[PDB]
Amino acid sequence: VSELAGHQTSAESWGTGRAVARIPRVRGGGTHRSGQGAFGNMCRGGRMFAPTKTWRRWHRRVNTTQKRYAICSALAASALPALVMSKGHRIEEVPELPLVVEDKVEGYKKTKEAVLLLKKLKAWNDIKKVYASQRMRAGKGKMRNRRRIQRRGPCVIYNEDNGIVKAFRNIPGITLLNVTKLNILKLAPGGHVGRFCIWTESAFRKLDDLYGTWRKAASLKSNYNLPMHKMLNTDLSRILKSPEIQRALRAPRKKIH
Amino acid sequence: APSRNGMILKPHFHKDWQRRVATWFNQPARKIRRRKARQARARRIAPRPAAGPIRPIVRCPTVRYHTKVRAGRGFSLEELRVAGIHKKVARTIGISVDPRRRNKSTESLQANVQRLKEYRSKLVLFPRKPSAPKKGDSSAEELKLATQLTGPVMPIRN
Amino acid sequence: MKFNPFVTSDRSKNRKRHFNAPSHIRRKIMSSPLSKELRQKYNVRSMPIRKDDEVQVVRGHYKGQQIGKVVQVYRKKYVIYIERVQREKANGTTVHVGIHPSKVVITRLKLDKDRKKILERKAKSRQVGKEKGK
RNA sequence: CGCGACCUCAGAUCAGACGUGGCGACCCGCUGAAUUUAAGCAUAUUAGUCAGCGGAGGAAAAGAAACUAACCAGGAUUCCCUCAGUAACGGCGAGUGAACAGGGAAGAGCCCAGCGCCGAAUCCCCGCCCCGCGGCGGGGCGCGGGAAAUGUGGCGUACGGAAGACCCACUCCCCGGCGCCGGGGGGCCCAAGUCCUUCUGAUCGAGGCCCAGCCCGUGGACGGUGUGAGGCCGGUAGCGGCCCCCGGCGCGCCGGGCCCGGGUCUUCCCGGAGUCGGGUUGCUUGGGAAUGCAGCCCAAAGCGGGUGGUAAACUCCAUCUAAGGCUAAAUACCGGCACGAGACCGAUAGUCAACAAGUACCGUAAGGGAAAGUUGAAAAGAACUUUGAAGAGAGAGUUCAAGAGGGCGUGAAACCGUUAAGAGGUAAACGGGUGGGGUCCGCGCAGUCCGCCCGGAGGAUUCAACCCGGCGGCCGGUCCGGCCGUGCCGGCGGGGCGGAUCUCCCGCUCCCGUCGGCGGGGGACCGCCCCCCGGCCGGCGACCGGCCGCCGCCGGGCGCAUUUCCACCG
RNA sequence: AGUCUAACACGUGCGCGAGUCGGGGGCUACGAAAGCCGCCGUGGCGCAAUGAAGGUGAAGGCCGGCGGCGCCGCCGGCCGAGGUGGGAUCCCGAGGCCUUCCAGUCCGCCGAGGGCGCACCACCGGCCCGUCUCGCCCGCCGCGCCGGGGAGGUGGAGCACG
RNA sequence: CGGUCCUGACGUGCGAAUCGGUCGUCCGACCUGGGUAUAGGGGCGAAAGACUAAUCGAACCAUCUAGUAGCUGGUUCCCUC
RNA sequence: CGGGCCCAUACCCGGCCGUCGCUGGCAGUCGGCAGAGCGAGAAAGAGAGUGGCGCGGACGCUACGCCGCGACGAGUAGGAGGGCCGCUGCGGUGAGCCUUGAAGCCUAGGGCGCGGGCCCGGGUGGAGCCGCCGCAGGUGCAGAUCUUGGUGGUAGUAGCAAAUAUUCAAACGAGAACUUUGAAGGCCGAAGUGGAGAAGGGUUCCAUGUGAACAGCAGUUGAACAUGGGUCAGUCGGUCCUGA
RNA sequence: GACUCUUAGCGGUGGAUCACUCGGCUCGUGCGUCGAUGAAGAACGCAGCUAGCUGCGAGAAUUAAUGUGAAUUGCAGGUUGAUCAUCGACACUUCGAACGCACUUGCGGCCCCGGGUUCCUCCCGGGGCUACGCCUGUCUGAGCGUCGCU
Ligand SMILES: [Mg+2]
Ligand SMILES: [Mg+2]
Ligand SMILES: [Mg+2]
Ligand SMILES: [Mg+2]
Ligand SMILES: [Mg+2]
Ligand SMILES: [Mg+2]
Ligand SMILES: [Mg+2]
Ligand SMILES: [Mg+2]
Ligand SMILES: [Mg+2]
Ligand SMILES: [Mg+2]
Ligand SMILES: [Mg+2]
Ligand SMILES: [Mg+2]
Ligand SMILES: [Mg+2]
Ligand SMILES: [Mg+2]
Ligand SMILES: [Mg+2]
Ligand SMILES: [Mg+2]
Ligand SMILES: [Mg+2]
Ligand SMILES: [Mg+2]
Ligand SMILES: [Mg+2]
Ligand SMILES: [Mg+2]
Ligand SMILES: [Mg+2]
Ligand SMILES: [Mg+2]
Ligand SMILES: [Mg+2]
Ligand SMILES: [Mg+2]
Ligand SMILES: [Mg+2]
Ligand SMILES: [Mg+2]
Ligand SMILES: [Mg+2]
Ligand SMILES: [Mg+2]
Ligand SMILES: [Mg+2]
Ligand SMILES: [Mg+2]
Ligand SMILES: [Mg+2]
Ligand SMILES: [Mg+2]
Ligand SMILES: [Mg+2]
Ligand SMILES: [Mg+2]
Ligand SMILES: [Mg+2]
Ligand SMILES: [Mg+2]
Ligand SMILES: [Mg+2]
Ligand SMILES: [Mg+2]
Ligand SMILES: [Mg+2]
Ligand SMILES: [Mg+2]
Ligand SMILES: [Mg+2]
Ligand SMILES: [Mg+2]
Ligand SMILES: [Mg+2]
Ligand SMILES: [Mg+2]
Ligand SMILES: [Mg+2]
Ligand SMILES: [Mg+2]
Ligand SMILES: [Mg+2]
Ligand SMILES: [Mg+2]
Ligand SMILES: [Mg+2]
Ligand SMILES: [Mg+2]
Ligand SMILES: [Mg+2]
Ligand SMILES: [Mg+2]
Ligand SMILES: [Mg+2]
Ligand SMILES: [Mg+2]
Ligand SMILES: [Mg+2]
Ligand SMILES: [Mg+2]
Ligand SMILES: [Mg+2]
Ligand SMILES: [Mg+2]
Ligand SMILES: [Mg+2]
Ligand SMILES: [Mg+2]
Ligand SMILES: [Mg+2]
Ligand SMILES: [Mg+2]
Ligand SMILES: [Mg+2]
Ligand SMILES: [Mg+2]
Ligand SMILES: [Mg+2]
Ligand SMILES: [Mg+2]
Ligand SMILES: [Mg+2]
Ligand SMILES: [Mg+2]
Ligand SMILES: [Mg+2]
Ligand SMILES: [Mg+2]
Ligand SMILES: [Mg+2]
Ligand SMILES: [Mg+2]
Ligand SMILES: [Mg+2]
Repeated sequence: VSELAGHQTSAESWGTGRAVARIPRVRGGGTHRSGQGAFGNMCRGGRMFAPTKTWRRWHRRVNTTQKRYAICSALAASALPALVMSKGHRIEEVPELPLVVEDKVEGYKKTKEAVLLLKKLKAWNDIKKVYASQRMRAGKGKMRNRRRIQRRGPCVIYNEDNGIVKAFRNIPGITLLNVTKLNILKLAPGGHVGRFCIWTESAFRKLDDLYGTWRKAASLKSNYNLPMHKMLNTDLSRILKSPEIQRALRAPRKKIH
Repeated sequence: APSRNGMILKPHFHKDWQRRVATWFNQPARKIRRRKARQARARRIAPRPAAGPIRPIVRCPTVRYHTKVRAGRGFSLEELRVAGIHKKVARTIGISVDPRRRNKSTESLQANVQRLKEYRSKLVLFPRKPSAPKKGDSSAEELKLATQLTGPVMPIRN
Repeated sequence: MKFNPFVTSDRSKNRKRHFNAPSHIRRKIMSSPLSKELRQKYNVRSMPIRKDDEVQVVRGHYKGQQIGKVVQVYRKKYVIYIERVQREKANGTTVHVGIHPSKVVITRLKLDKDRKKILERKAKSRQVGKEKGK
């Protein structure tokens, strides 16, 4: 709010006596705005309780190590059909979830042939879901250039540009991404993991070099290696019903008394 | 009023500090403007090094840093007259000069003389009238190959 | 998506500009599509409406297939009047009902030198655009 | 006495110029409080801050050491990080409080006076002629007039300079005009459904448009149009088009200024005074036996002078050269001209001001200062009949809606009128428990069903088994073939990365083609990783192919009715 | 009508870890976002304390001999980074857990008694800096108002495998 | 021109000081219009701390200022321990 | 002094709700490839080996889940936990809702929750709205002689009482206590309730028309409202002079 | 039956809520421009019917020119370019630093024109000048200021 908002007037309290409530009153004058009440959050006009300031801490700071951790986690989640379908993508007819296409796709220049590529890959149902999801936002956001809303669709990752963004940018819900500049804001929209991804062969090959392997550290990072696992075998049922463990237990008590 | 075990503090907020609060919301805009001006200057000075003139080897002053070298203001007049370059020609051909610098030992002087000789063997000179070459001017074979270099001209590494 | 950093997506700014446009911009806003036959024979999709063009009404209570001649173009209220699109008042006077030019299709243009110049300019622009595209 | 010079000083409506005042967000120079904190209060703090005065610009100010340092030294100014809440200051209380070095953004240096040497070699103005002319300039001509020797111009400034001599080298600089070669402001333009049917007062709604899943898409931002539109309109994308005007980077031409350098040796030359510094007083600073500034008094020197954070004498070093001047960039911006955006407010909010808002109004004046948005898609804003003087009604009509009738979207509460019901001498009202009556609900009014079996009536492509074909699940103690390892061992293999692990040549400098030094390139070794080959371990339950075996399911036959299944009845 | 900014303290969650952090700078519609830099880690905090300051700056013992029993140095070699008590857990195991009865084999379990002891707690020793007392030895480019060392008390926001 | 007494009227009045009767002076230190001078820690005062635009034992206007208050008033949903 | 009797939220038995504790139980749903168990006073095996037809078996386990045993339940100032309590905006999600009707509003309608509150039905209304996972905040009122706006009882009440006073007839007019005309009776009484100016007001002055609003009753009237008109200088004054 | 209370329906008063938004607030970008050649600000006037707001200046809701190309509109009126936008030519009332002296809009002076005169003076109208400080140059001067000649 304006720093001088609610302080334009010259007003002083009427003091004790005169059967008024000791709030400041506007000074004199033959008008309705006269002896009415000027300063204070409870008065009509005048300042509010704690006027907002521009030097509120707007931005935040996150460590690079855990930013890269989050990117790795999002990429790992984006390769599980259960997680992708839970996020809601219509990937049922998709041949293989880490969808990789050849490098000829990166040379497309027509939205028509991009649409044909999507139809052949059988990812068109997700864009049709986006079309269904296009509706009008609720609340006072319409008056602030946030009138229309829609669902996020599949994400395209390219190694380098030869018209791929020109071809795909018109289609709704498609997010074009450089492999070397992945951001969690577009990889994991809304704070949830498992966005449907379409890769190109060159970007898919380069990703390994980008983030390093378990044995080989990342070469395009000055010093980075993949985060480790606190527990390896996550198949809890398999662990529980194994001979070595099942041997060393006491007999269960399931007699309700 | 202090309460229990704490650390008593002295905040310097007793002046009219809210009247002077310099925010940094225009920081990305300033970075963009600086980079754009940098590119404009680099493209304006077409073949010359983008990082301006060469600069000499300098020891840091105090005992805390006197084991490190860095880039100084300009070459000293003793270094110029030992290298053979003229005071008023060095700046034209792209060498930083300052008449303030003294030379208290021969090692720094010789290191800077060798650096000047390397730079002088390294640069390429253009004919200010292209249709007429001159004596110390280079030939078209390297005139075709001349290009700008990024960063400092001859990096100073200890 | 709009990429030009010098035009607004601001709803308020667009509304203010539209409702405060001067007359020579009102003329550009008041454009109607030519019929199928005229569009085919001129390679031009739309033409700002004029005072004496034969038109049809495509939407509303007065929609039909009758050919009506424009009477006046009332740029202040963003409506145009046609020669037989009118209702009956209480006393017995017939007044015209305004219709927006975007809901009206032009049937026969009023040709003069400047109108012909506009048509040939638009045709040349579409021809060069098609040559570039193909 | 008169006349003529110079010097100081006057009057001009003399010829030609210049200043004044405004805004003031940012900047420069003065002046300068008190609320407040110290739990009182006087030093201190608030605070060199508000108020007051003066002066500018597109930025201002500062700025090329009378510097920092004490190191193997750095090197104009300005800004950012850090130094650092540190050294220091403080009724040593409350509180206050820098700088150096380091890393960066930017990066550019110069000019006088003085000492000297050049026949004042210098500048301004009036008149003619030629050209240029909306930044009053270039050239030729005047026995034209002034300024200036009480000092103009050239060379020259602390980084040394000048002159002479001896060697080497050079004819690539700039401008006044002309002509030619390819970012800014403006204007006009450039894709595709009003397709079929069906909702509505009105469609922009809903369904469809095949095997080209209607059409365009480098255009699916937005706004308008009778709700809710990528394709109706303006627009949006495009190194898309055309048409106007302006600048720079280049080109040759005509003319103009200037005939310009470096190295060595020698001889000469070399600096800013009521200023520095000292005493005292007052303010100021973190600056403390005085950081900076100012007043008064004293008042310099030239191997001098200042500084070297504790006063003073002596003695050595280090470091600059004050008392004259100019200078872009990085930097600041709540005013102004245009803009773009927002996890902001949504008419008691957001600016006081969404509207004829600094307005109406109030005060003698300085000044104070509001309330106030919404008919409908379109006025289609109610013709006409009738009672009344009329406001105002009853009919008629528009509209989808007057249940939208000109302060008219929706229309709550307080408060009021009327209708219906109930009740009424301890003010009303309230909690617990019942009873009575109402308005409504159950669309209650013949009451639940769901499986197995027995019996009675019926009807089927109809069960089991078998054959063919397809798919799937589990296996082969130890089927054949693959892939993978946060697996390993082999290698007379081929490499990329790294090492504060070693050691052939090149560049630099130190020597009378040489001994020996430094930097760099070349190779060895070690460690990691990728790839080609081989051999074992494990996995394929985050990671399988074929064959065989069993089982399961499905489709089709063959089965034809004591089987199986459908619907009724007791 | 308990808000925002800054500081601090503790408690919780996350990443890395004796290290950690680019926040300033730089390179590449949403995007003023994001990604990257390592000879951009300058720097901050931590890895060392103590003294006003000049300064100093965190284990010892044994074996055998020479000299001035023991102690010191030349030596060589070896052990080598505390102890006591309580300590969750872990380790060993006198014997034993039946289907007729005997013997003995493998797996598993229970258990008298006995141990190696995490973290932490108490106590006792030890080491570093300041200070005090008592004392004699050692070194040399400068033999000195030089430098170094020991024994015993005591002061510290210390060390004692981060 | 002024304002004694009725301590009368009125006292949400005719009036934020008015009304009635009764009263003081009425050639003077007299009453009065316009012009003019004196401005806030100042003026001016036959002096009551009187007057200085309904405000005077320090006017009024804006700002410093959202001045401080160990002191009054208020402080917004539920359940569970 | 004796028997009997009456009742508190106390005590006993029983049901239900929550909290605490057992840091209790359950991965064993191991099914024709099968063999149903771990609750019972007293440690530890439904231990392994070596020699003497018919194709069948309920629910369960959002493990942040479900289930079982006991005990316990006051509360201001204050602390903490849980909210599938509530409000506004943002990122994801609901192939969500919506002109065959959104928000909002009213409701003697049906219900759910201990509660905060919520969901349906009816009416009105006419264009947008919501559920779940996270994020953010100018986020919840009965009070502050609180601010702004509106409305009550008082209440058709107090009041429309300073200065002597009205009456008859007619005219216009829809309408006359108040307008006008005529007549009568009165007052101011020449220091006036008269005739004219200065300061100040600024069109109030004049004619016509109207009677929405105003003139504290009414008005045919007005200093109201709307149309139009009106201020004439050498000799009135400013202009000129000087005074404090 | 009156009056009073509660409840509901309807109708009043009132403008809450909801939905709208040519308005603000905040951030960022580019530019970063007043005046004696008369600024900011004030006053008064201008439309066929016009009060306020807006625009304009006796050429007064605008002229000229360029671009666009058939309107403005509440009511009248009469394409060889209506209306808009741009804006480079022209024009721009009285005050205001405000400039002849004062601030009534009062009083002048000098010069040149047309009426008068037939310049002979008056008088009328019009036009151009008539401020302070200051720089350079010019003209006219002053001084028992320093001199030189006679
Ligand atoms: Mg406000
Ligand atoms: Mg809402
Ligand atoms: Mg406390
Ligand atoms: Mg564009
Ligand atoms: Mg003159
Ligand atoms: Mg000025
Ligand atoms: Mg105090
Ligand atoms: Mg106090
Ligand atoms: Mg006090
Ligand atoms: Mg003080
Ligand atoms: Mg101070
Ligand atoms: Mg100030
Ligand atoms: Mg300016
Ligand atoms: Mg400057
Ligand atoms: Mg200098
Ligand atoms: Mg620190
Ligand atoms: Mg200070
Ligand atoms: Mg520095
Ligand atoms: Mg730089
Ligand atoms: Mg000179
Ligand atoms: Mg629309
Ligand atoms: Mg459709
Ligand atoms: Mg459409
Ligand atoms: Mg649209
Ligand atoms: Mg179009
Ligand atoms: Mg278009
Ligand atoms: Mg001070
Ligand atoms: Mg100087
Ligand atoms: Mg200087
Ligand atoms: Mg943006
Ligand atoms: Mg309102
Ligand atoms: Mg408001
Ligand atoms: Mg409202
Ligand atoms: Mg509201
Ligand atoms: Mg309204
Ligand atoms: Mg509307
Ligand atoms: Mg309706
Ligand atoms: Mg309505
Ligand atoms: Mg309404
Ligand atoms: Mg009622
Ligand atoms: Mg009744
Ligand atoms: Mg802590
Ligand atoms: Mg009295
Ligand atoms: Mg009385
Ligand atoms: Mg009374
Ligand atoms: Mg005085
Ligand atoms: Mg008196
Ligand atoms: Mg007294
Ligand atoms: Mg005072
Ligand atoms: Mg206050
Ligand atoms: Mg107290
Ligand atoms: Mg019980
Ligand atoms: Mg109890
Ligand atoms: Mg309790
Ligand atoms: Mg609507
Ligand atoms: Mg908010
Ligand atoms: Mg309330
Ligand atoms: Mg009465
Ligand atoms: Mg009366
Ligand atoms: Mg009388
Ligand atoms: Mg009279
Ligand atoms: Mg009179
Ligand atoms: Mg009259
Ligand atoms: Mg009346
Ligand atoms: Mg006369
Ligand atoms: Mg006079
Ligand atoms: Mg009710
Ligand atoms: Mg209202
Ligand atoms: Mg309304
Ligand atoms: Mg007018
Ligand atoms: Mg014109
Ligand atoms: Mg024209
Ligand atoms: Mg006068």
